[PDB]
Amino acid sequence: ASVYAWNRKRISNCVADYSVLYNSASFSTFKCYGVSPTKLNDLCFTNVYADSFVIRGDEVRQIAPGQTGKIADYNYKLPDDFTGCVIAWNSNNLDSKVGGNYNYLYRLFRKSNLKPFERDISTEIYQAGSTPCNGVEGFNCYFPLQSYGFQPTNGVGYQPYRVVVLSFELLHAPATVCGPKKSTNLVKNKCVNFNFNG
Amino acid sequence: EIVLTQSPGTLSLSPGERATLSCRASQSVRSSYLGWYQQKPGQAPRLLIYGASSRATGIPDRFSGSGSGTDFTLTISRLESEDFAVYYCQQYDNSPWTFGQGTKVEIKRTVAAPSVFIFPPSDEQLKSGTASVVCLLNNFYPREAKVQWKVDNALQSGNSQESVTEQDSKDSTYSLSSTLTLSKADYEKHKVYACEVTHQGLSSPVTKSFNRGEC
Amino acid sequence: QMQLVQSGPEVKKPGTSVKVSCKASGFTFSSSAVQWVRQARGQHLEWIGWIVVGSGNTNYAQKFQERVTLTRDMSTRTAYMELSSLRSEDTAVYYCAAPNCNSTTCHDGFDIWGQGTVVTVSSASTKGPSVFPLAPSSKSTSGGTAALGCLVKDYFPEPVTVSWNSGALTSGVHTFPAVLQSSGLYSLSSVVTVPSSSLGTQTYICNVNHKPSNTKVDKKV
Repeated sequence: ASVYAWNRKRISNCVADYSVLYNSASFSTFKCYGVSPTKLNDLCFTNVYADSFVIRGDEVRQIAPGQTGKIADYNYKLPDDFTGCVIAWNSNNLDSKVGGNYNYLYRLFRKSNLKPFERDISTEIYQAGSTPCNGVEGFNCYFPLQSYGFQPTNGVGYQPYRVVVLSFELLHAPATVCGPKKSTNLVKNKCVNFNFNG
Repeated sequence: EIVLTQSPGTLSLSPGERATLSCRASQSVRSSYLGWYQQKPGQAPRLLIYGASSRATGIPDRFSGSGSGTDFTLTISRLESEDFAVYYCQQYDNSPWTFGQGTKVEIKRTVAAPSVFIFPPSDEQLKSGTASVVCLLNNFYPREAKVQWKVDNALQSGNSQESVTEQDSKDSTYSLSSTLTLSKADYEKHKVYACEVTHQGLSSPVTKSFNRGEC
Repeated sequence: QMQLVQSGPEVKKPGTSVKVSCKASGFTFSSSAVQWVRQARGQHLEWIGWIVVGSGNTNYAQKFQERVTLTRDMSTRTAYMELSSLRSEDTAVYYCAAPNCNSTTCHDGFDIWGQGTVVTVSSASTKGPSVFPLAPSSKSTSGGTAALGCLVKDYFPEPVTVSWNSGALTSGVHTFPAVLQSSGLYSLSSVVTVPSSSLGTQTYICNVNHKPSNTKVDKKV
């Protein structure tokens, strides 16, 4: 989806294999705020939210707590105490076409900065003057959505990047989304120090 | 895609009297998108009225536009010496943004006399192989006045360059000089050249002439 | 301070393409819009086009639609206009104008203006002026106030700065605007009013100036 209408998916009731997505050797950027990524399979939470969208390579810096710009102020904001991960990689093969791809947009004009995890799809004409717009474009009445010029011959600076943000929410619920548990071989007829499931 | 005829063509009033410019559009426009600008001689224009009825910032309180439906107005409710400039109306509607012709305001002064003057050629020029005669008019009012050329009592309509200086500040008149350029072949075959003026402050044209061979 | 600072005067030849720029300073340039207009000498203003700083959308008039481009750079806050397929009918002063905006909502009319760049189109080569004596005729005036002055012919390109007495005596003089002729060279004349009693008893020398050829000359008349 576009960054201004990012898509959320709620993941629950399943055994997440976090350390396998860690070592894909595919993701250019992998960060984890508040949770160390080497200990992901032993801390388990109630719900995990996944948010996916597409931005350009120079704006990936903005997808982080405490950052400001155009993406972090009008499109997608993360709180100060975000606990989760941000994963991004370069998808110039799928999201750009010779001459450009004109199906990915981003909001450019807004009255005020977005609150954390707020999604807006309103397309009313932005009033940049004190003049009522009455829905007809012109001077001081601009359309708020600007397209991306995704051209395959750019640098990596303007090259498209796909971003997935995982939000590990913990409410006071018995934490259904837990990771895998290694189960060693079974040995018999020796004084052993067993630990069965419980 | 929009016709903005501006009235009046020129404005001629003394410092203190009141003026009413107007911009007339040949189709409807909305008052929120018409602006009046002022340009003083030689400088960049400065915005005066935006929204057809709202003043700008820094403009005096005397200035005030009106801005009706499609037929817009501009009332200057007292004229200073600062006030003489050119004024334009622009429209911001989606069609090609157009300007008016622009109205010029001049100070009403007394009808002065355009003293006809002449200057013969010079040997410095007649060493270069050329010819040029200039007939001068100075300190007259109003601007409108015409100079004609005589060459052995005949006109010359091609190769007549006329220029006029902008209105002065101290006396507030105009002074225009017209130059008539020839070849030293031409000036070597003809003798007598003449010019005259037509203006309101006088009754008949007055002649300042000269004849070749006598500097 | 709220201002636009524009580039310098340019001289180009027909068929080439010209590029002019103006840099914004003193306000939030990232939300405003910039319009470009032009003006001949003493003629009406003509609207060239306009552009939005943020999105970059542009609009041009029908006359200039196929031979102008408007661009901008947010990094240095600069606006550019390129005009191509030149003609001799494009010698004029160009202005860029924008409204004063600060980051939230902003003004409803083009309040800020540049100082304008002068663009000359001529295939004539850069030359230098010549100064000629407007003879005061011995009896052109009865002892009232008489005319005497200077011709200046064949100078290109503009401008030429004139004076008398090293600039000292300035009372009563009229320096005429330049005139563009067939030969491509401009021509202005400067005149003074002094009686015939002066011409034989008062002294005057004429001063002319042109720096692109460093020209300082004096002509007794």
